[PDB]
Amino acid sequence: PSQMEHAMETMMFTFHKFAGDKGYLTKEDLRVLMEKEFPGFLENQKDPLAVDKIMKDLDQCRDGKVGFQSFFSLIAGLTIACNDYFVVHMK
Amino acid sequence: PSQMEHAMETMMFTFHKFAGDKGYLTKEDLRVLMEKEFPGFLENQKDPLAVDKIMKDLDQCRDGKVGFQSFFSLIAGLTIACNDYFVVHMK
Amino acid sequence: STVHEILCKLSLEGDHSTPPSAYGSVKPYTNFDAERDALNIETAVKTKGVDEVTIVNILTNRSNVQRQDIAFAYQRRTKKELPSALKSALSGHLETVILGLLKTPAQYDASELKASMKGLGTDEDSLIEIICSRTNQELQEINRVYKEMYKTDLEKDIISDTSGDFRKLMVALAKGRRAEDGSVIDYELIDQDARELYDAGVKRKGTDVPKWISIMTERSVCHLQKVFERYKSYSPYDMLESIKKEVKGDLENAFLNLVQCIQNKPLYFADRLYDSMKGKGTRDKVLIRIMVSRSEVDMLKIRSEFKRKYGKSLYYYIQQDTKGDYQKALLYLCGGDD
Amino acid sequence: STVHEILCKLSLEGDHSTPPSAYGSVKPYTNFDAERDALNIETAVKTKGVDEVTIVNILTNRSNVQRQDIAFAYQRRTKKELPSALKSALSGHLETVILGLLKTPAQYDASELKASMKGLGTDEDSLIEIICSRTNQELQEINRVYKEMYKTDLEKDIISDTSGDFRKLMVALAKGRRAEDGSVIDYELIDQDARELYDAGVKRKGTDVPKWISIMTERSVCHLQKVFERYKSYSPYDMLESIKKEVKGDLENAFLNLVQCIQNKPLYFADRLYDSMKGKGTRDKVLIRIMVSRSEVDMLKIRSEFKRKYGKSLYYYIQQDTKGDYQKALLYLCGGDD
Amino acid sequence: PTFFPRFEF
Amino acid sequence: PTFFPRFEF
Repeated sequence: PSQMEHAMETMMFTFHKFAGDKGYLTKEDLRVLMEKEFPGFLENQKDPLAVDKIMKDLDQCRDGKVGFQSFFSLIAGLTIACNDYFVVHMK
Repeated sequence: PSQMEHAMETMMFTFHKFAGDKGYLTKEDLRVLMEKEFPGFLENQKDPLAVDKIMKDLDQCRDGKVGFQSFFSLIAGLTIACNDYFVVHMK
Repeated sequence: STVHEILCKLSLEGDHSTPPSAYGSVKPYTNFDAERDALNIETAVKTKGVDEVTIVNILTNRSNVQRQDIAFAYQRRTKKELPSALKSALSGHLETVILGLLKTPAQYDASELKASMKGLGTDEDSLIEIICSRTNQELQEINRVYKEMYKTDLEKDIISDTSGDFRKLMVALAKGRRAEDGSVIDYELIDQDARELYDAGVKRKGTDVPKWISIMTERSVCHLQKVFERYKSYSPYDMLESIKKEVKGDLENAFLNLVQCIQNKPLYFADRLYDSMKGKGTRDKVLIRIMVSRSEVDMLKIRSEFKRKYGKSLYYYIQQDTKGDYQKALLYLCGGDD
Repeated sequence: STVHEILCKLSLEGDHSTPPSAYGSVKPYTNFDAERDALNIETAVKTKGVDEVTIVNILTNRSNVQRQDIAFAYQRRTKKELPSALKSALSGHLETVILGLLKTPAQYDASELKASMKGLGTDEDSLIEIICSRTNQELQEINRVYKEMYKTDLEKDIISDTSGDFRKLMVALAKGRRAEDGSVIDYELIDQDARELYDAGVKRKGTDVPKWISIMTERSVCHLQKVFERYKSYSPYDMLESIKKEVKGDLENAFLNLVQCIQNKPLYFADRLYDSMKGKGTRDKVLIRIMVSRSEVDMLKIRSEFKRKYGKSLYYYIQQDTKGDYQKALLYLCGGDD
Repeated sequence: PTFFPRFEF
Repeated sequence: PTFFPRFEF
């Protein structure tokens, strides 16, 4: 398997730990999920409600359910943002 | 650090690795991309034109220019689809 | 990885791909949206009373690959099998049609075969039909799918439900090993084969059956068309008539069916379609099966033959023997009149 | 894992749990959208004759955080930097103001300190104004942002741009190492200090300046307020008048501002603001820096002291000493009438 | 608007 | 088509 393969796969099943066996992402284990993932992120953000602030507006946020499509929208906003500062600054 | 950040950064370096400092993806750099990352995926498909003819459907190829926005837009479909499948039909 | 294993199985469409088959009356929808269709369908089934008109209108108006797309988008949204929704939402003959349209060609034929062979007395006609008609490619896909669904070889089911030269004939045909004879024409062989059919046939007291099975399963259609003609310089009766004089029972039923398909297949279905509607009432099971299975293959020729021979169009006959959305479904499947 | 760096610079907003400091005259806009505000500034610049009113109304009604949002959306929409897009569309005092409104607090002080820095021979009043009025945290960020922008430390700059005891004084303050003194209050030390200040300047001919420098940089504001009071027991002169007698030049001006800052900081700005418009014309440089820098911090109280001493509101003076779009800008930063 | 295709099977 | 949130700095 090429790296991209197991990277996409990680994108897949990392969502599956905290989506529960229910299939929808709750707000709470969404909090836990995002927390599990990023070392230098949630501490930097001062707002203690930050994860919940992220929950809204995100693809379908309105019911307490976030699908894989929506979580992937989180990855879209985030990972595109990263690459931009990679270009206009690091590159 | 995180296998997730492993994942995101892989995508990030990957897009540029093929796109060159030209910076953008031709259907050619696209074709060699998918061929190296997912060998066996393309020619398992009926239409060889698939890669060539795909660019019309992508975020914006209207200049023949696949943005990181558009490259992510591609993976999005694959990564969703695989998940749909194996959780539907798997384990 | 196991991410590659899932990655091996997929693709998408919308110009895809190239199974046209002008001889089909069912063409893919121009502006097709699988999601918007799955949507409306879900909306249609939740309507109290079940808007049928929508569901029928959509599905008989989409191609088979399209239906497959529609059905997957539906399981994506609803987390439930479309096939199961419609079996609940519809009833009678209309249900049998929509459910048949919802299957891949292979899957439909496979499921139909299994349905016939259930029990002691098979449903004999339907088995013979598919078998006799299906090409080498169609047949081997039936063999694949039949295994996947029923966890058994199709050959073994035929062996259990058939006996004698019938079993002999069915097993041989279902192998889908027939020759193609594309360009070069073999004249001695044509003549040889004609002589054999005669020698194992009318010429002899009784019949040597395997001899007939070999020639009629192995040789290519074209070669057999020419064989069946040269046959006449030997026997007083044409091939069809000789079979009636030489054999009987289901063996006879089969050989007759097989010979027509080889000679003219669209006419064969045209005749079977006429036969399904001609008496008091109709035989719906045969009418639906043909309309579903030939809809993407030969329907245009079946229409041509049907009118040439009977004077009135298939469309007219469907109208006359069927009423309701069931009729409208057949009519969409038919495609227009002649 | 290079991403781990880049990602760690990223933020949502952040949605602010933080207050605009209470005494601020500028508050976070009620229903905010950075995207439309960017559009409207763009629309206002690309309008013939530069709709100024719209650029001014929007920016002076946004808090510093919202301006940085706007200036961001402006980049990704137009691919141009908002700072220089406005540098060309705007002129005079208005440009100076709007330009400063765009910078974050620490970005704006360092920029002012840097601009004032360069000179043999430079503007000490600015240097003195900023360094004597800024808190420990406020200063700490100046230094961090100075370094990032100019690649040299604010300390070396002060060193190369100053001399004598004035240098010693400005270097000491600039460190933002000042004591915090809390609930516990040291009466022993207050006295000790009061007598040292006197033992240094007034009691003797000549002056021991580092004595004054150590005490007035190191001790807390609250503590220094009590020392300046106790000093009156040992001295015929209050701290201000004593300064006038003991020291002269940049040193004296530096010391005077410093005491005012420790005694009543808002009133210090009021006086500064008053001196800026009090003559013929106005000193717009001092005025602007104060209206921009204090807008979000103490502005309300500066206004409270400004009516006390001068009998008229700040709003009155701005209105009287400036006109045009420039004036309206200063007025929004003012916050209202007292 | 990430607008993207998805795939089936 | 799907929708992503916005990130600055």
